[PDB]
Amino acid sequence: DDFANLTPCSENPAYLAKSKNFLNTTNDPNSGKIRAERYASALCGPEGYPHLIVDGRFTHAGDFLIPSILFLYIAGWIGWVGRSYLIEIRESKNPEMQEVVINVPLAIKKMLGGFLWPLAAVGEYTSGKLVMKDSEIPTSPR
Amino acid sequence: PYQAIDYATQLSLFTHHMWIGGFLIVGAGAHGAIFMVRDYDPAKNVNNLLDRMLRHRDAIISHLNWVCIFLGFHS
Amino acid sequence: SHSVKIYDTCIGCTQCVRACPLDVLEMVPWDGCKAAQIASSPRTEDCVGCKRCETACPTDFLSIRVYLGAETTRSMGLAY
Amino acid sequence: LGTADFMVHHIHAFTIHVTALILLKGVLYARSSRLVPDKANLGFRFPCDGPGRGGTCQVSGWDHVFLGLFWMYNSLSIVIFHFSWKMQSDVWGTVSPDGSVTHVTLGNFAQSAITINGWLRDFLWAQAANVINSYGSALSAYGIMFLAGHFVFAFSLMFLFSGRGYWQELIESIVWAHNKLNVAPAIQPRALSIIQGRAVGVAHYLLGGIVTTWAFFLARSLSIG
Amino acid sequence: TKFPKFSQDLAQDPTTRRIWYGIATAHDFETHDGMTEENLYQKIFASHFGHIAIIFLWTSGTLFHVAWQGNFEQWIKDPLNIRPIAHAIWDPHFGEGAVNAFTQAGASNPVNIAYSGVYHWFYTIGMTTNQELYSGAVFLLVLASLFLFAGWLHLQPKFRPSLAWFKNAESRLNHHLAGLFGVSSLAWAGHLVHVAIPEARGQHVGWDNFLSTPPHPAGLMPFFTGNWGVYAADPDTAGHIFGTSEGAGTAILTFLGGFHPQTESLWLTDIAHHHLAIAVIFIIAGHMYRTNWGIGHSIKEILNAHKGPLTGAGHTNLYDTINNSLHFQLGLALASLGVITSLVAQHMYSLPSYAFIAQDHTTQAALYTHHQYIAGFLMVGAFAHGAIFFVRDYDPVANKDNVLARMLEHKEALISHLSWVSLFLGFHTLGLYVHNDVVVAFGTPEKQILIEPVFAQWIQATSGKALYGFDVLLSNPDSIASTTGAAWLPGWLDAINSGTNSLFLTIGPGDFLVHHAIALGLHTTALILIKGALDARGSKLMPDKKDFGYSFPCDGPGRGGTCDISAWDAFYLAMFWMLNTLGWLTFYWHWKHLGVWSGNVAQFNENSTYLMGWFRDYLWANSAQLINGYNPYGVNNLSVWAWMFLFGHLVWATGFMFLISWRGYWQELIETIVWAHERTPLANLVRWKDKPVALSIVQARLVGLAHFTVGYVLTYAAFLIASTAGKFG
Amino acid sequence: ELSGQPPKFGGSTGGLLSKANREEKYAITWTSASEQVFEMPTGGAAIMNEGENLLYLARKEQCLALGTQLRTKFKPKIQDYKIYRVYPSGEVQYLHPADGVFPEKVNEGREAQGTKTRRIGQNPEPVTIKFSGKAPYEV
Ligand code: CLA
Ligand code: CLA
Ligand code: CLA
Ligand code: CLA
Ligand code: CLA
Ligand SMILES: CC1=C(/C=C/C(C)=C/C=C/C(C)=C\C=C\C=C(C)\C=C\C=C(C)\C=C\C2=C[C@H](C)[C@H](O)CC2(C)C)C(C)(C)C[C@@H](O)C1
Ligand SMILES: CC1=C(/C=C/C(C)=C/C=C/C(C)=C/C=C/C=C(C)/C=C/C=C(C)/C=C/C2=C(C)CCCC2(C)C)C(C)(C)CCC1
Ligand SMILES: CC1=C(C/C=C(\C)CCC[C@H](C)CCC[C@H](C)CCCC(C)C)C(=O)c2ccccc2C1=O
Ligand code: SF4
Ligand code: SF4
Repeated sequence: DDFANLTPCSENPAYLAKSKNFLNTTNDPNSGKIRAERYASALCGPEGYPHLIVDGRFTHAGDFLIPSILFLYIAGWIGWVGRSYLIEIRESKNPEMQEVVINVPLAIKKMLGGFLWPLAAVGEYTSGKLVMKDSEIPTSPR
Repeated sequence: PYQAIDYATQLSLFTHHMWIGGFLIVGAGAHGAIFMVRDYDPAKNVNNLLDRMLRHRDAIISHLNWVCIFLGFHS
Repeated sequence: SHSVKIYDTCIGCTQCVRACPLDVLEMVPWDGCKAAQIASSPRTEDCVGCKRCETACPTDFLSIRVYLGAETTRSMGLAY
Repeated sequence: LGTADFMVHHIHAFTIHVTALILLKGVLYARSSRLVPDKANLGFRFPCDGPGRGGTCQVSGWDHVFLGLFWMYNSLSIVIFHFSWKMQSDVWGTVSPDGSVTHVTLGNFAQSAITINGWLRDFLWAQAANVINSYGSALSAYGIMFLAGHFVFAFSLMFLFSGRGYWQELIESIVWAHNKLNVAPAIQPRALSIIQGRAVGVAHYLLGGIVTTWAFFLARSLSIG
Repeated sequence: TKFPKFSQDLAQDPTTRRIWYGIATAHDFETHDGMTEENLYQKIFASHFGHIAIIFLWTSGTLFHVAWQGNFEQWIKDPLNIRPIAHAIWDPHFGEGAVNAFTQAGASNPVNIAYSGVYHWFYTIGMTTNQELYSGAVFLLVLASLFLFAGWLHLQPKFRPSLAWFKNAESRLNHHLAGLFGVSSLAWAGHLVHVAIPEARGQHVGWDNFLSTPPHPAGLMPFFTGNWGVYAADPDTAGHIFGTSEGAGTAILTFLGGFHPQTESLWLTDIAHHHLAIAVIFIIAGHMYRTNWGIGHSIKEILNAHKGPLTGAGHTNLYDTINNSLHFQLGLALASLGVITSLVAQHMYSLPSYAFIAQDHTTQAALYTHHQYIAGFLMVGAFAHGAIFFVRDYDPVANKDNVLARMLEHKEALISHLSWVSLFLGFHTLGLYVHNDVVVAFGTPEKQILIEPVFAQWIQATSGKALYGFDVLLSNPDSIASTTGAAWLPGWLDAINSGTNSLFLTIGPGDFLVHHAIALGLHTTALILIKGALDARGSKLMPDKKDFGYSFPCDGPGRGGTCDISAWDAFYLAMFWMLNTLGWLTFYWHWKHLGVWSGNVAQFNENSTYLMGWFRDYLWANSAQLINGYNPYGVNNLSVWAWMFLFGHLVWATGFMFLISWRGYWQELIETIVWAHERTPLANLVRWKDKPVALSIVQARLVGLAHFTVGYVLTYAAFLIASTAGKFG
Repeated sequence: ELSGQPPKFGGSTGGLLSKANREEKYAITWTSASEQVFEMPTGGAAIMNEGENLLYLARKEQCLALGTQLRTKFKPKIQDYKIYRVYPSGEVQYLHPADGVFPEKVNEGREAQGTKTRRIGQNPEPVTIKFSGKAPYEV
């Protein structure tokens, strides 16, 4: 019986009154109707606008959890391919030069081999190459 | 034709070209200073107008500073 | 006046002396470096603390350091 | 032209003479000065001669231009505000078939523009009703832009009010963080130079202010005719 | 030159920097010429006496001016309508319009209106006539005189304390915990019982007859026999009218809970049992540390015993570090005072104690804003003086391997993770706000990202809020915690479950967004202060920063340029972020409470999700009454507030000269002015004594920050007071 | 006293002030082989004579700036410039070069003062020398 102050938009008089006039974002003439029918399934406040629930419950998993994993996969992909390209370009006798002039073949090669980034990162951490010892890192005076 | 009747166009044109003018004047000052630093040569400017400008500059800056303070204060 | 100190890491490169605009530094004979010379600051009462000497020093951190202290007419660079 | 026009014209004169003072001092003292007698050897674009002589920040001609940009902005802003309010209050409007004229702001310039409170309430507050209320209509792009102008301005203060040593130390810590994961770049990052910091600050400041004024004027003048 | 006698380097300066830096470094005793530890401590002791005397004089002056030119004896007869009066106005520069406008509060002369809420405080503690106010003012004058004389006396050569007397931590802690806290709170409970409550029940008790009338019909017999429950019998009824005997009980120590039905404030008997119990707890705590009788704990043994296997040395040698360093103690005290000042604000705006103070909305807003700003200042000062400690007092060999010296070991990790959390908050918070703004702008506000503050609503439910239907803990009438028969449960649940008060205000999505923004501000200000404190000893750019002191301008343009590198610069930067965070906090509080007081909570509930709502419904909307304080048509009582509003908008801008433009330009200009003065006939007769120079770099930053802060405070103070007074007052 | 023959200059407002005759001034003397034009560090350009020249300035930095200009900005270089400090009592102290040899080059007879025998990282901790009126470099 959570959210006793929240009611589904399908049963919210404010949403019912205000959803007849939803604008069309694209040139598609039915996009307002599509928006109304998709937002009727959410939890709405007294103002007839959908609210999201992020307490972790799976009934509202599409509110945060699914987009959460969707973001995380892409962000990990970008970070892993960047780190791999930097590491492989370091020992090229001019890593600084190849940072402003991108090595397109190697860049794309790292782009493709980056969907398996979680497994690669997990394997690398177990292999000790993901992190460096604190005695092997420059430090500022205390 | 029909420009003065269009108030938005009047205001826009006025403000736009005035901003352009202000930027141009500031650039004039900047590149004049650039010339003075770089292209100036003392040997070619003995007692000319440029030299005599450079020789009473304290008077210029002092009197101009006074007029700025006077204008700011009273206005 | 400001205090200018030269530590034992100087390599006798003379850059600090030339960079000084108020003639405070000097080159003196030494033995701890290959160049067999070191920097001295006999006229620190004329130093204005412009830090050009430090900017010219090529050693790690600075073999020559300038600490700003009591301000006099000379050290403030006043013409009036 | 009356008392208010007199005061505004003399304000224009004041701001213009001050901008001329800054730029003229920059040009005349570029070669050298009493404080620094060999400014020419340091170039046109240098940040300072050091903390010596009590502090020699912003002695080059470049810094004089950097300081003159703000005063040019102030002067031109006052000029365009004068033009806008005077035109709206005494010239622009509508004509009845009898022959009478009804101005946009009903001639309030001659009595409100003589105090700063007038320029705040009767001009900046009263005439901003057309831009803040622009959401939901075709003028919304101005309202957005208006807020955008109010943002970048503030953003520029990060660069004008600070110095590069703090950012260099912060970058040192962040570089340690990226070094721990073996992801440090070959091109060592550095905080922006003093001259670059001043340039970034003045650029973002001018952009924000001018965008604010443009959005305000366009949204106001597209709602009266 | 004689001035400044405490420094010889500044005394030989021929310029005007001598005067500025003499004023600046006057109260920094730790670096005076020929200063000993003993003399330093004694001077500090006398100066602290001085600040206490000044505080007492300030309170006496407040009381005296209220009693003299106020309307207290008429305010008590109708606290819900009459406006309290602060002090009279005597401005010869006034015109007739201002005289007619400021003759307010039913007075007969120009007069101010008090917004410090002292009338409510005086009424609540039983002061009903201005003669009592006058007597209090005179007594405070005498107390201030006594403290000034005490400072003078303990400065004398034979009454001069020793160094060991200043380093007796155990005895000081015992005496100040048991006596300064426990005994004082016990005496306050006694004042409430013997005087305040009988005055609330329409009985006049003063010095002339307090020794006769007992507070309770059974005096001191049940207390010693053990029949304490007698004092809690027959409490005040809900139909009690404050200040009269109508429907009043005879109990003195109760746990009624909730709020008084009329005054909408906590029950005075609750205050009595609360302060008495606190006094007992403090008196027990004060007997903890051994002084000279063998019994008691010793702090050094405690600290050295609590060593950890993961921290190497644990809290070893921290006693010596804290006892030898004054900046460590000052930082700890400032942090604690700031935390409890913020606590005071939070727990007072929601649990009012003084009678009828909830109705007077302007005073509540002013008190919250004032004590919150003070808390922010104190929190900044804690970190600043901790950084000063790291520069001066920290010893890397005495503190070897303890927790303090171990922070520097993993300081880079601290700063990096803190910067990450600040960036993570800022990016996504600004993204959500801008997303909502753009979505609403395109006329489709139904696509806003609106997250319900679930966790805080759950907390409210646990405390017993049944609106959200979580039925957990006190909201669950079947859980153990809600069935213990605790005496406070019925009244407390009655108070929390009514929307008529600020006790646990209902929250929504905009509240979520603004709390996360406040978290961003807090973490960022903490990042600046912590980075400055940890980098005070040195960094890669300046490994020897300690040898340069705490506040130095720069290291010149070498090594890439080193502007704003000292820890003082970190303080100077973090002050801006403190101000910005306080601005966000107070704007949120003020808008929410304006909606609550007007009843139009829907306005905040709708328009607080995007920034245009903040700009329009809060800034633009509420300014209408303020800026019309004086008009071409006339002037009303808000004229002074409009003038101060513009005054702040002016000083704030004036600070930008020092914050943006730097020294060399002004030095060259001053050289030209000097030339002009020296060559002017009839003006060479008058010549200066100290050679004019431009302000130093650090002085410039300080002056700009001061102008900035003064304008920032004054503008918002004027806006808040004017808006709330015009709308409601 | 000193030599004479001032350079041919029209004067300016950027020259000496009261301090010159109340605290100190500075003199620089040099012998040039041609009557040519140089740049005055006080604004404007002046013609220096063929032979010996003497010039009075207000700061030592100005004298050394003019010396740098003389040494570097002329094809026949000038190496004999001398800089003195002129006190208001007429006492003249010969400042630069100190021993007659330029400070940029090593020469015998110098004292090697201002030199620490330790690295900048071995300075004593500030806390240990508290209440001594000395900063770590001072010891
Ligand atoms: C006819 C016009 C004109 C011309 C030909 C020049 C030519 C030159 N200028 Mg000059 N200048 C001008 C106008 C002009 N200027 C004006 C109006 C000003 C006043 C602002 C200046 C101020 C100025 C300074 C202060 C300096 C020069 C310098 C220079 C030299 C080259 C370096 C440079 O600026 O390029 C490189 C230029 C850039 C990289 C600028 C790009 C970044 C700009 C600021 C961003 C603009 C953004 C735009 C307005 C909006 C975008 C919004 C965004 C969201 C996309 C060159 C001789 C420099 C010099 O000393 O060289 C000798 C120098 O230091 N100028
Ligand atoms: C029982 C004995 C006793 C008592 C009463 C005191 C009392 C005091 N000592 Mg002290 N002292 C003692 C023994 C004692 N000392 C001994 C034995 C030693 C030697 C070991 C010392 C050594 C010592 C030193 C070295 C110093 C003091 C100082 C002080 C004063 C601190 C000033 C202050 O803030 O007080 C007022 C504090 C309070 C009233 C309580 C604090 C408030 C807390 C935060 C709770 C807030 C209350 C409530 C919530 C708000 C009320 C709101 C209301 C206004 C509406 C205070 C008067 C300092 C000083 O300079 O004083 C002259 C100082 O420097 N003492
Ligand atoms: C219990 C309070 C307390 C105490 C005893 C001290 C004690 C000390 N502080 Mg500290 N400090 C505190 C709180 C405190 N601080 C707080 C809260 C902050 C945060 C803002 C700071 C920030 C701070 C810094 C940043 C520094 C000190 C320093 C010092 C040392 C003395 C130098 C000094 O500040 O005097 C001189 C003080 C001044 C010149 C202040 C004058 C400014 C005035 C008060 C502002 C007035 C504005 C304007 C006139 C208002 C008019 C309004 C009108 C127009 C309407 C000394 C150890 C300095 C130090 O390092 O010492 C070693 C130092 O650099 N403190
Ligand atoms: C509105 C003004 C403004 C803004 C946005 C920032 C933003 C920031 N400051 Mg800051 N600062 C400001 C004013 C401002 N400051 C002022 C006036 C001062 C006083 C001098 C300071 C002093 C200060 C200090 C001392 C520190 C910061 C730090 C930070 C960062 C902390 C992260 C954060 O809070 O949000 C996250 C960041 C943002 C929200 C900003 C990004 C905004 C854009 C829109 C994101 C996307 C970039 C954009 C697409 C690029 C397009 C460019 C193209 C059009 C040309 C962040 C970059 C701290 C830091 O470095 O953190 C690590 C830090 O140490 N600032
Ligand atoms: C509101 C902000 C503000 C204000 C008031 C000023 C004011 C001033 N600036 Mg400044 N400046 C500012 C912002 C501001 N600046 C910013 C943001 C920048 C960054 C770019 C600069 C950059 C800048 C430069 C680069 C220069 C100035 C200059 C000047 C001076 C111009 C002369 C003048 O107006 O008459 C004097 C000042 C006023 C008339 C101000 C009004 C004072 C009121 C009306 C009078 C008060 C009455 C009386 C004092 C009351 C006494 C009260 C009693 C308690 C003592 C003046 C002191 C120029 C200068 O040096 O002067 C020529 C100059 O070269 N400023
Ligand atoms: C692997 C990788 C990298 C490196 C990554 C590293 C090294 C990571 C290191 C991380 C460390 C050391 C620590 C991490 C801590 C993480 C914590 C504490 C997570 C907490 C999670 C919580 C509290 C979840 C909370 C809720 C969970 C649930 C979904 C609810 O509904 C919502 C909500 C918010 C309540 C990079 C950076 C190099 C590059 C990347 O592309 C990949
Ligand atoms: C650097 C330094 C420094 C500074 C720093 C600072 C100042 C800090 C601060 C800090 C802070 C300021 C902190 C805070 C904290 C807090 C906390 C830690 C809290 C806690 C709380 C809790 C735990 C609670 C709980 C609860 C609840 C929630 C409810 C119920 C009840 C209870 C109570 C249980 C010093 C000087 C010191 C020293 C030297 C160095
Ligand atoms: C924030 C700040 C920094 C730190 C800022 C840095 C290091 C700049 C970082 C810039 C990033 C890397 C890129 C952003 C700007 C780009 C032009 C964006 C390009 C966008 C396109 C790719 C779309 C300084 O270095 C500094 C120096 C002197 C005075 C003040 C300051 C100062 O305030
Ligand atoms: S610049 Fe540095 S290394 Fe070179 S001589 Fe001078 S002190 Fe020695
Ligand atoms: S603060 Fe910056 S600009 Fe000023 S003297 Fe130091 S390095 Fe130069």
